[PDB]
Amino acid sequence: MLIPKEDRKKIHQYLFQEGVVVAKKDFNQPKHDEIDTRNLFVIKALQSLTSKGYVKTQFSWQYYYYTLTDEGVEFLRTELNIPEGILPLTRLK
Amino acid sequence: GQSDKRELEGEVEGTEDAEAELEAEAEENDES
Amino acid sequence: IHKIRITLTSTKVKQLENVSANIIRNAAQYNIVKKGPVRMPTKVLKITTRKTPNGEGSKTWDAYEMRIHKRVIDLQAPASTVKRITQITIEPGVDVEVTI
Amino acid sequence: AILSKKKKLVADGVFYAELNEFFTRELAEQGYAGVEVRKTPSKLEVIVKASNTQGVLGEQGRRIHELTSLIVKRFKLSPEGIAIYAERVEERGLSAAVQAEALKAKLLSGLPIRRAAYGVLRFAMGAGAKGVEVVISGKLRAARAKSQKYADGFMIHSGQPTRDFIDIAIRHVLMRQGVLGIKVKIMKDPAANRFGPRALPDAVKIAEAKDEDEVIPAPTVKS
Amino acid sequence: GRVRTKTVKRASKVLIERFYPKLTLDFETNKRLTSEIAVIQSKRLRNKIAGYTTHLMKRIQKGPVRGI
RNA sequence: GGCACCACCAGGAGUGGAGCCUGCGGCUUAAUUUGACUCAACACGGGGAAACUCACCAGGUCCAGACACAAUAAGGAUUGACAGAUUGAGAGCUCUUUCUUGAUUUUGUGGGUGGUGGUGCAUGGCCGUUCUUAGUUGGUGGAGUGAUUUGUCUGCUUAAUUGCGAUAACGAACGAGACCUUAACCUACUAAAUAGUGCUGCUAGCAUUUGCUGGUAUAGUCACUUCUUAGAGGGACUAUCGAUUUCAAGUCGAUGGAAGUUUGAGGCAAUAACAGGUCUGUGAUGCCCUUAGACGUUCUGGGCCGCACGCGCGCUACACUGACGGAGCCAGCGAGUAUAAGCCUUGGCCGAGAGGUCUGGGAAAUCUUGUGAAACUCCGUCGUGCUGGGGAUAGAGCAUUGUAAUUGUUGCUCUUCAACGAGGAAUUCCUAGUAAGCGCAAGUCAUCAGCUUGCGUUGAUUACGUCCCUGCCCUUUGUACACACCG
Repeated sequence: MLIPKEDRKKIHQYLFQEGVVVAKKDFNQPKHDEIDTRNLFVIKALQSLTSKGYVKTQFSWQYYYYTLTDEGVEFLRTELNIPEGILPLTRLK
Repeated sequence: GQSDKRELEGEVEGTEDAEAELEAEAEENDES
Repeated sequence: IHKIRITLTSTKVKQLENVSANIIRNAAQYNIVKKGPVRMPTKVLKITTRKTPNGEGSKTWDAYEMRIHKRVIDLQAPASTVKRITQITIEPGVDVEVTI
Repeated sequence: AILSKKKKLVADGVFYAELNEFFTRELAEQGYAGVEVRKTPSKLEVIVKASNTQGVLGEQGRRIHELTSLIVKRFKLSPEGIAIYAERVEERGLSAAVQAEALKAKLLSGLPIRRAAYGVLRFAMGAGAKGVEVVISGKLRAARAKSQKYADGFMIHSGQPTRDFIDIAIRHVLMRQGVLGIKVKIMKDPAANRFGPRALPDAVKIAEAKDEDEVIPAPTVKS
Repeated sequence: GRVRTKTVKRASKVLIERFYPKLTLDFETNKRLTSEIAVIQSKRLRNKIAGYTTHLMKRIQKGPVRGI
C-alpha cells in the first residue's frame, strides 16, 4: 500500500518509545488513536515488518497486538536515525 | 494403538516420563 | 462529622459479607453511630439462549444467571476516618464507592 | 463514562474474559495457567499463573515490561494503573490447565498417542489428583474419525460438586491432517480443598466408640 | 415413594452397631446426637440418616433385628 | 415380564372444518439462496429478510496481492485529480484534458491472503437421540482350556440396579438418589429515609363525641421490623397411631404440622456410540475450486413475501356463561443514558385518535411504574337475525420509524361487512394452583410479535390404576448376521 514519507515515520517511532502497538481491526477507521495517521496505515506498515521478522504479531478478538523485537531495534537504529544508547520503555526495568 | 505392541511401551515409556517429571518438579521447589 | 454513604457491590456474597462485617466492627470499637448495612433486593441477571448452535434437534434452552447484591452503609464521621476504613477492608471482589 | 451497576460488573467480566484469552495466546509456550485480577486502590494488580515464570518476565523482565505495556494501550489505562507479577504454580499435575498445554507441546512432536497420553496421566497421579481422564478424538493416519478415552482413578460426573472439584481445559492441537481436540479432566482431592467443601455431599464419616470403660459402684471424688 | 437408599441405610445402622446405648426412641435427641457423632455435609442427609436410625431402634425394641 | 398421559383407562382441553400470520414441499422466477423430512423435518437455523445482514440476481469500483527476487525507474517507477464526455452516481472507473506528489511505489514469479464456495459420508466443538430411561464397571472368591460368566437374581416393593428378600458370592465405584437454584414456614435473631406502619407535630374535609378519612415532616435530629428486602440459622425425618405384607423393604387411612404426591419446580447428569444436525458462529480446520473481469470486498436496483396446490405449529371466531357503553379497579417477571449520535421517559400543554411541543427525574427498591392489565364485578342497550357474534377483501385521509416504507413497516379516523351457525377419517397435551381461559415484560429491534422465553390473575373434571394399543428396557429363545437386517 502507498503511504506518504512523512506519515510512515510517525508509525515508526511509535514502534519505538512505547513501541508495543495495539490496533483495532477496522481498516476504514479514520484514525488509530495516539497515532495521528490512518488506522489502516498503522496495521499494514507493521505488517511488512512482521512479514520480514522484525516485530511479533498477535490476532485475537479482532484486536491486533504488536511488539518491537530486539532484532528489530537494529533495523530502527539506523532507519529512524535515532541517537545511539537509548532503550525505549521495555528494557528500563 | 490397535496393535498387540506399542502399548506395553506406551505405558512404561509414558509412565517413566512422568517419573522423570516428579523427580524434576520436586527438585526446583525444595532447593529454592 | 459528615453525612457520608458507602456502597458495597459484588457478585459473590461471602466476599460481600466479609467487607460488610469488619467495617461495621470498625464502627463498633470506634464510637461512630452507624446505619446499615442495608441488604438491597438482589438482582438476578438472566439471558435465555438456545443450546443448538444450528437449528436442528429438540427445542431446549440455556438460562444463565448472575446474582449481584448491594450493601449501602451510612456514616457520620470525618472524611479521614471513613477513607482509611476502606483501604483496611479492601479485598478484590468488592468495589468500594464512598459518597458524602 | 458513567455505567450502570448491571453493565459495570458485566464489563468487568468481559474485560477479564478478553484479558484471560489474550494471555493464553500470548504466553502459551510457558505453560500459562490463568489470570487473577486483584483490584486494589491506585493499582490494577494482574497475577499471571504459569509453570515457567522465567520465560515470562525474562532477560531482566523484558517480556513482562512489553506485556503490561500491551495492556494499557488497549484498555485506555494510565502507565501507573497496573502492576503485574509472575508466580509459579504449586502443583503442576493437580492443575488441569498447565498439563493441557503441556500435553499440547508433547503432542506436536510426533510422539505416539499411547506414550503421550499416559505420560501426563501418571504425572497427575504423581501429584495426588484423585482422578484424571484424557480424551483424544479426530484423525491420525486414517480418514475415519475415532475417539479414545483414557480414564484412570476415581471420577465424579453429576451434580454441584462437579463444579467445585473438577477443572477442565479443552485445546485443539494443530495437525497437518486436520483438527485433533483434547479434553483433560482432573480433580483435586476433597481433603486438599481449602476454600469450598472438603468432601463429597454423601461422605459420611463415623467417629469411633468411646465405650469399654470400667465403672465402680458408688464412690465420691473430692478434689 | 419414600424408600431409603443404601447410603442412608448402611450409614445409619453402623451408628447403632457402634453407639447403641446413647441413642433413644425419639427423633429430635437422635437428630442432635447424630449431629455430633458423624460428620454430615447436608442437614437433609442427616435428617434422612437419623430418621432410619430411630426406626431401627423401634424394631430392636419389638424383637431381634437382622444384620445389627 | 416391567415402566410410561413423548401409551392406554376415566375425563378435560383441543387440533384436524372458515379466514388469517408463519414454515415445508411444489410451481414460477433474475433470484424466488439454502440447511433439515417418522418420533428426533415443517413460529426450527433464536431465520419477525426495505438498505446492511444475503450466501442470489443485473450492474460498478478497491487491493485492503504482505515478503525475496527478475523487469522499469530520477532525463521521473507511479498515486491522487479541476472542465467536458460517459455512467445510476458529484466512481479521476474510464475516455479528451496536462496538471500534481515523488521511490511509499508499476510488470512477471515464487509466495501468499480471503471466501454464507463444495465436502457434517474428511473433522473438531456444541446440540439432539439411545435416555433422563436406568443402566454400567472393576477388586477378591466360584464356573469354564478359553473367549467369557457369576456378582449384576425366582418373588415383593420403589419414581428408580432402590431396597427387602433369595443366594457361589462378599464387599465396592459411576449413574439414580444424594447435591445446587428457586417456591412455601419463621411476630425467633441481624438491620434497613432507595420499604412500610404507628405515634407525634402541621394541617384539611363530614358528624360535632374526644370520632372517621386524606396530605405533609431526607430534621418530628421519633420508636419498630409484624407485613416489604436479604444473611445467618432453625424447621420434615412418612413424625405418632391403626392396619396390610415374607412383618422386611414399603404401602394405604387418620392426628399434628407451613409443608406427609421424591415437600413443589427445575440445573447437573453414567459406559461406550449414531454416517442424527451444523465447515451458513469463530483469526477452527484438512483436501478440491477461485483469488484481480475476484466465488474477497464495497455501492447501486431487485429477493427471500413471489401462487393452479398438499401439510404443521396457532390466533380470531362461530354467540346470550355473550357483544358493546358506562361504573368498580386488583398482579408479578423484568428494562434504562453523557457529547451521546441517543434510553425509560413522568408531569404539563395541543391533537378524536395515532401523534406533536416544553420541562424534570432516573445510570437506578428512589424516576419511568403502584407499570391503577385483561379476564372479572355491577349497571343498561342489543334479543338469536350470519344480529350490534367475526373483521377477512378493498378505497380515501391523517402520523410516526428510518438515507430510502412503491410489493401498502406500523398505527389511527371513516368506509368496505367475506367465510365462519361447533368441524369427517384421524390424532395431540395433561393429575393441583395443574389443565384451561386472561393479560404484562425480555429477545430479535431505527420500525414491526398472531412467535418463543418468563411472570403473574381466575381456576377446574376425573384417575391415583393397568399392560389392552404404542414405545423402550430386561430375560429366555433362534441365527448361515459382526460393515451386525439399510445384514
